[PDB]
Amino acid sequence: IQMTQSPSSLSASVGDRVIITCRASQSISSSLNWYQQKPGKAPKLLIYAAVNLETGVPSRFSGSGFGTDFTLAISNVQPEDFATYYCQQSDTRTFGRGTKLDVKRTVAAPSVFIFPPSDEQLKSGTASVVCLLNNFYPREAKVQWKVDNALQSGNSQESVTEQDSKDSTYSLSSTLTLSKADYEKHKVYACEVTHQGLSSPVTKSFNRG
Amino acid sequence: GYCLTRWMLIEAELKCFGNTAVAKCNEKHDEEFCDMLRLFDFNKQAIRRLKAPAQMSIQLINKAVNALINDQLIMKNHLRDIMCIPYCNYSKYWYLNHTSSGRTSLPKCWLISNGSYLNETQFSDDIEQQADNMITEML
Amino acid sequence: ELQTLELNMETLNMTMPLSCTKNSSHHYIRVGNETGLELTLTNTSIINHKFCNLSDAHKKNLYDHALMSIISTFHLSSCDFNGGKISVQYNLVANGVLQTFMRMAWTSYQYLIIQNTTWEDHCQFSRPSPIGYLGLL
Amino acid sequence: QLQESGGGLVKPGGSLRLSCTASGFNFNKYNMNWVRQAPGKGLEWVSSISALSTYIYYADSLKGRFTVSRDNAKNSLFLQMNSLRDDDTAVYYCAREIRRASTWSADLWGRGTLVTVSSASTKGPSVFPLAPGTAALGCLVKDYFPEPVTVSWNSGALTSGVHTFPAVLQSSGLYSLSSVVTVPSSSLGTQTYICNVNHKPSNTKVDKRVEPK
Ligand SMILES: *[C@@H]1O[C@H](CO)[C@@H](O[C@@H]2O[C@H](CO)[C@@H](O[C@@H]3O[C@H](CO[C@H]4O[C@H](CO)[C@@H](O)[C@H](O)[C@@H]4O)[C@@H](O)[C@H](O[C@H]4O[C@H](CO)[C@@H](O)[C@H](O)[C@@H]4O)[C@@H]3O)[C@H](O)[C@H]2NC(C)=O)[C@H](O)[C@H]1NC(C)=O
Ligand SMILES: *[C@@H]1O[C@H](CO)[C@@H](O[C@@H]2O[C@H](CO)[C@@H](O[C@@H]3O[C@H](CO)[C@@H](O)[C@H](O[C@H]4O[C@H](CO)[C@@H](O)[C@H](O)[C@@H]4O)[C@@H]3O)[C@H](O)[C@H]2NC(C)=O)[C@H](O)[C@H]1NC(C)=O
Ligand SMILES: *[C@@H]1O[C@H](CO)[C@@H](O[C@@H]2O[C@H](CO)[C@@H](O)[C@H](O)[C@H]2NC(C)=O)[C@H](O)[C@H]1NC(C)=O
Ligand SMILES: *[C@@H]1O[C@H](CO)[C@@H](O[C@@H]2O[C@H](CO)[C@@H](O)[C@H](O)[C@H]2NC(C)=O)[C@H](O)[C@H]1NC(C)=O
Ligand SMILES: *[C@@H]1O[C@H](CO)[C@@H](O[C@@H]2O[C@H](CO)[C@@H](O)[C@H](O)[C@H]2NC(C)=O)[C@H](O)[C@H]1NC(C)=O
Ligand SMILES: *[C@@H]1O[C@H](CO)[C@@H](O)[C@H](O)[C@H]1NC(C)=O
Ligand SMILES: *[C@@H]1O[C@H](CO)[C@@H](O)[C@H](O)[C@H]1NC(C)=O
Ligand SMILES: *[C@@H]1O[C@H](CO)[C@@H](O)[C@H](O)[C@H]1NC(C)=O
Repeated sequence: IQMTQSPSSLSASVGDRVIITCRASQSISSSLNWYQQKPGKAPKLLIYAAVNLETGVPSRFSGSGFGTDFTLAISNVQPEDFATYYCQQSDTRTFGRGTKLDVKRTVAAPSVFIFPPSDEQLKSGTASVVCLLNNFYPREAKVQWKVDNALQSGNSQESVTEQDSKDSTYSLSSTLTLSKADYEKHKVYACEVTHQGLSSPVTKSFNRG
Repeated sequence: GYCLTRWMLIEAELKCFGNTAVAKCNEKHDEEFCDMLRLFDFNKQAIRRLKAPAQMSIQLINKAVNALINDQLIMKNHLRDIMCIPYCNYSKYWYLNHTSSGRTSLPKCWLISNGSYLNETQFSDDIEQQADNMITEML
Repeated sequence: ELQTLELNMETLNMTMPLSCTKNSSHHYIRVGNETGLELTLTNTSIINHKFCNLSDAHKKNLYDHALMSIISTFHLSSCDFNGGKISVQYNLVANGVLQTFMRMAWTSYQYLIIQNTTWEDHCQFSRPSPIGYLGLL
Repeated sequence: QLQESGGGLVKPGGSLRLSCTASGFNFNKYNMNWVRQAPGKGLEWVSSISALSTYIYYADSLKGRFTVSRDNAKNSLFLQMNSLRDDDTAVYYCAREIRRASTWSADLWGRGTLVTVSSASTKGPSVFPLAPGTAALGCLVKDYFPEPVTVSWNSGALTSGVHTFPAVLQSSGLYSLSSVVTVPSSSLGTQTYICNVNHKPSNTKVDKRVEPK
């Protein structure tokens, strides 16, 4: 029995009510459980039987639904209420994907930088080009790699950090590594960035032997 | 009007009747369903008032049996079962709802025989009779 | 129009015993959410001595009244209780014991065994219902 | 509380046992289950065992490979994993199930046990510099097998602009990250900055100085 969860992510400013939905292929009557997990912590049960509240829970955490549609409502979001949530069928014991929650702020324009491989990486031969991006919001963005006049590498590693407790910001780092023979057979390396928080896409490029 | 919740129904959530229909449960003593209502009310009262039970109350139920349920009807169903006639299982109940208006009827329990819930045709005549009752209830 | 409704008897899990069948040789009665009795048809002997003491069991006072009240009313309508456990067997009188067993569930077998067990989701198709105990009582 | 143990590192094709111990309740009467979480993914049910080990249920994606048992003398729950593959690295939990409203639910969890599968051994870290208004100096660490490798700057003096992206794997079984510090150019025009990298599994300490260009 499929257990589709909506949405992928959502941001809530303090002092608001939010809705998170769980849908299934078949009518499971009322057998659905709502769990909440903190980063690095074991998940804790919030709602059992899709309507009931467990002992030791805030009263705003409400659940409803039947048949194939279920919905969890959080009425008064608080600092300790930013985590990940899971909807689970109890008959077949299957979990979901997850909905993430974070504090909402006005857009902060990202700053983008690029760096070619250093000399030591040329000694080893693993020439690595890195594109770094600071202070972007929201989480969605898009990146691309270009080699020589134009190309699409398509083989790079991407990493994003978590929200900070002081300014509540993100960051992003992309790394592309190539062998010495492949490094020396091209001339120009560039990273392309498009951002929901940016008016125009940006290309950062350089040429090397 | 007495109503049934989602914890005491299977596949249903809120299916409930009018008080005038439930009013027949203390006049006629040939209905198979009112015993279940009496048991549900007793359970609610027991779990509400008498708090912190000490590993079940066997005597309370032993004494409520003599006061709430119809032992003659249970023995009748048992005798009908051991003598191979369609009998009652105390788990399936059918009724009429008259979806145009909303007025309903007190359920009569389903007829089980040979381990198979015999179909609506095999007792359809009874259906018609009860329909005539609502005809007599139309005025 | 005609509609059908089915009742969930597990809301009577406290204040009423519940019973349901698993196979033709196994039956289960349940008190609370942790304890119940197994009624098993078998051709294996568990105890040998031909003496059932029941007054000593109630005089022990280290027991659970709810568990053995059911077996008491079953007896009214050999044993071995050493250590506090519950274990009753009827060896094969046959007509009465089989009739009572069939009354709960509403040959070529030598014994019927009543024993203590912890609750599990045992009975496959037959939903729990209290009508059997109301009949026996 | 529930205490979980047995995790570690095992090569592909091996086998492992996980123990979960219960204290604070009557472990005899309770359904138990094992749940899984992959790195960056959501939860994933693994297995379920009944009170007297009579009914046992398994996930279909891995059927025929894990065995769940319980010894109620020690209140112990063991999971045997056989023929470990590359995607059998995760954090595992043992939860206590409960029967309410004709429905199962798990209202008590443990801490978490880490199981890693990889065909590699501890490799010496490769610490390299990344030199450039404002500038962001990078300290790039490559080809180190166990994840824990501490990064600092001047023994914690650099408390602003420090960003350590999460470690990501490699096709060779090794990891990599790049700790960055952002600052105007006065710091580099007046001082040379030191990135401290410590690889505990390989017992290496490199205090590398950036070379701005
Ligand atoms: C064994 O038998 C018992 C009794 O029949 C069953 O327990 C009952 O289960 C129902 C279904 O959940 C309970 O009804 C709901 O209980 C919720 C929990 O609150 C109660 O918590 C404690 C018990 O820990 C009680 O003592 C206390 O009085 C509370 O009543 C309530 O929250 C529900 O009320 C409302 O909840 C939501 C909140 O958003 C609303 O939206 C709903 O509309 C609803 O009105 C509701 O009361 C009932 O309380 C339970 N009774 C007892 C005595 O525990 C077991 O389920 C059964 N076991 C099995 C396996 O079937
Ligand atoms: C059969 O049913 C009975 C009752 O229906 C049931 O007994 C109850 O079990 C629950 C859960 O084990 C008990 O509730 C707990 O009691 C302890 C007592 O110290 C509290 O510490 C608990 O609070 C902690 O746990 C919560 C949930 O994990 C946390 O949210 C909370 O913050 C605390 O950390 C919790 O209240 C309850 O006391 C008993 N008894 C009764 C009368 O309810 C029994 O377990 C069922 N049997 C089986 C086999 O299922
Ligand atoms: C009904 O279910 C019971 C429970 O599984 C079956 O009893 C099992 O019988 C086999 C022998 O064929 C034993 O090996 C098992 O140990 C028994 N299970 C127990 C005791 O829990 C029984 O065979 C099934 N069928 C009938 C007709 O009773
Ligand atoms: C317990 O005993 C009964 C007999 O009272 C067994 O039933 C017999 O089984 C054999 C099997 O070879 C048949 O040939 C007989 O016809 C059966 N009936 C009788 C009256 O003998 C029963 O099988 C025994 N239990 C088990 C598990 O074998
Ligand atoms: C049925 O009840 C009896 C009586 O308590 C149980 O027998 C003892 O139970 C205690 C509590 O778990 C154990 O410490 C003893 O070891 C049991 N006695 C023996 C001789 O083993 C019996 O275990 C219960 N049945 C089940 C299935 O738990
Ligand atoms: C009869 O039909 C109405 C139509 O909405 C419905 O609300 C009601 O629950 C039905 N009666 C029963 C007893 O289900
Ligand atoms: C019960 O079974 C038979 C009687 O038919 C006999 O062989 C056996 O010894 C009896 N045991 C007890 C304890 O009565
Ligand atoms: C209890 O049963 C045993 C069975 O061997 C018997 O020896 C003993 O006398 C009995 N005790 C009584 C009846 O008080």
